[PDB]
Amino acid sequence: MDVILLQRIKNLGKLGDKVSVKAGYGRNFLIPQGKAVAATEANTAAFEARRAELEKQEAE
Amino acid sequence: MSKVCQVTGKRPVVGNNVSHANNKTKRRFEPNLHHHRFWLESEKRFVRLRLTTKGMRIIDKLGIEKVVADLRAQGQKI
Amino acid sequence: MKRTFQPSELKRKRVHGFRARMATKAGRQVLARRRAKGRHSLTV
RNA sequence: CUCCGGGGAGGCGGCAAAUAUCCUUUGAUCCGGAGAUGUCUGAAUGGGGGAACCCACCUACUUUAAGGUAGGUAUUGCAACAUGAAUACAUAGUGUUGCAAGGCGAACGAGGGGAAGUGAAACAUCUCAGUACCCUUAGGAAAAGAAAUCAAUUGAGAUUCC
RNA sequence: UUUAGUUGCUGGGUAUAGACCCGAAACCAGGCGAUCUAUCCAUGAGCAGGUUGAAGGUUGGGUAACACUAACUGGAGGACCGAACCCACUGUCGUUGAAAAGCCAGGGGAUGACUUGUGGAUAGGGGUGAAAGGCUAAUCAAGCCUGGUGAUAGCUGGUUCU
RNA sequence: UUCUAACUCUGUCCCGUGAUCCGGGACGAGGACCGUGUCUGGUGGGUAGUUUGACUGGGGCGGUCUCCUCCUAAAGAGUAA
Ligand SMILES: NCCC[C@H](N)CC(=O)NCCC[C@H](N)CC(=O)NCCC[C@H](N)CC(=O)N[C@@H]1[C@H](O)[C@@H](OC(N)=O)[C@@H](CO)O[C@H]1NC1=N[C@@H]2C(=O)NC[C@@H](O)[C@H]2N1
Repeated sequence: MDVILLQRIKNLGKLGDKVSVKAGYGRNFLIPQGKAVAATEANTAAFEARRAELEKQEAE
Repeated sequence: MSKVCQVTGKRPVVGNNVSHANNKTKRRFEPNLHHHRFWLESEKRFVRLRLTTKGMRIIDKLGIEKVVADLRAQGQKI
Repeated sequence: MKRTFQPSELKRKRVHGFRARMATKAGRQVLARRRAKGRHSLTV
């Protein structure tokens, strides 16, 4: 899947970068636990337009 | 109560085995069905669905919440 | 010598009776056929 | 059994004669329409069961003894209300009320499955034939239907049937 | 280069249909049968009378002590003889029978791998079988019933006035 | 080599619940294996549909089955075992 990260991941990236992962990785680990969101156009717009400042605010 | 995909409605279909001598015998094609647990955040719970890999791809493309709402609209207990 | 018919009313009713026929769809089809033919007695 | 309308001298259904008691011009029997009553089994639905049987519970009235009268008590689906775990919020679960469904029956329709005898002068591809049969489910019909269709002088113009 | 067709009506022939009529052993589909019989499950019942004397036990002889040894008890057994009961080895009779498997005279088992009542389970290429292809309602190398079905038959029979 | 988050448990505890089914929750042991769908090679009398020639001094066994030459063949042609 194409996903947008919600946090730091060692080999993927961090804090809003769009990166393609294997479908099982996104479906079973990241998305259910909130570490990323599927990179739909609506999801990307909703993430970047508003919420991103607080997402950056949480350092740890 | 059957081998039916909850997302797509896929179910076994009939066909033929065709040998090299062209003998034909009845067979069925079965869907790639399995059970899968999906996290539903709006309801804070796992939902267990019997679905195909194509249904999983549909859920990947459309989001779990939209698919669950559509099944409820069709009248399924999810 | 012992012959094939050894009567028992309870067994007769439990095997061929009205409720036994009604218990399955094939028995209900039997009852439908006998009603269509017009039998005076439907079951044993 | 009651009412309304017709009809006008016989009548008390048939096998099935006789008999008695009788009814009827104060209009019978009979004919048409509308009402009243309508035991038990059967989807049978209060529980059960070897169909026409066995055993019950709850309300209201009634009786004094060991009963009566009327009503309610199935399951599933939907809606509302109430209640309510693991578990905090919830959800699952539970209950009440209201509404709906189930069963039967000719053929025709739509859909899910689907043979072999036979023919090929043998037989396996093929045929028989999507026939027989099984299953689900409508309507007075059903299905189809308004071109991502045909045609090939650039023309036709939705389905269905002959 | 042949120069009368065509449409009706009647008749002869051919083709597709059951195709002149009657007749298979079979094959397929859906139902009905374990009240007979096979095995199993649950709960009940039955076995006159008479023999034999296992293990074990007690007492007594005998030894330096064991050993060894006698008598009395005891009541085992797919134990023995033999009625009921369950079987079916021989012979006569019966064979349009008294009887679609028997009678009579003898015969085997008879406390056991025993016999038996009631009620259940297993269903047809399936069941069950101390195994005979046995049994599965007087039917079994694939039960019965109804459908495909008027199966097919290069075979046999029959085919009506002058 | 390690891990957990898909997935497995005919393991323990809790709840629905008066319940050795089932569902949900918490653990534990496993774990990207096992297992399932589509495709594909192998095996496959377990099961099923069928085939397994004719002549012939009966049938079987043996022999033969197409072509050329001579005789049988009766002075045209043809003529069987
Ligand atoms: N659940 C199913 C499991 C499937 C499993 N995996 C088996 C598999 O993978 N594929 C099965 C094949 C499916 C196909 N529809 C059957 C078919 O189309 N047959 C055609 C039969 C034609 C005719 N009627 C009879 C005939 O001439 N036959 C010959 C030949 O006799 C046969 O030899 C045997 N027979 O002994 C084989 C050689 O071995 O060649 C056949 N000729 C051919 N064979 C080829 C082929 O198939 N394609 C391409 C082309 O080459 C074909 N021409």
